[PDB]
Amino acid sequence: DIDFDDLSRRFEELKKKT
Amino acid sequence: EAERVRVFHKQAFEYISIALRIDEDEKAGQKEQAVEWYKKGIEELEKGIAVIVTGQGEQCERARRLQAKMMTNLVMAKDRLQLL
Ligand SMILES: [Ca+2]
Ligand SMILES: [Cl-]
Repeated sequence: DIDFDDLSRRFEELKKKT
Repeated sequence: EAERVRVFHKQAFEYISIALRIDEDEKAGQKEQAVEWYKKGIEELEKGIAVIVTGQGEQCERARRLQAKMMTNLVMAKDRLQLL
């Protein structure tokens, strides 16, 4: 069940590639 | 109150989701599109988190739980937007 915490994890994954 | 939280929550979720999809797509040249969707999502998050929810009870508690998840996401979204 995708919720905002799952979207926040997607931001974290983008940040690790910065 | 709870009804308004639910509307902002759903709209924010959709705007942030499309922004993330574009931002995650390794192809180049589309960050400008992601930026605009992030701005739309951030606006919905800010309004939704600030909705006043009064009193106790299950629906109030559920709304506040959505607001807490929105708040975590808002911090992340603003942090991403500054880099684009
Ligand atoms: Ca979850
Ligand atoms: Cl959520």
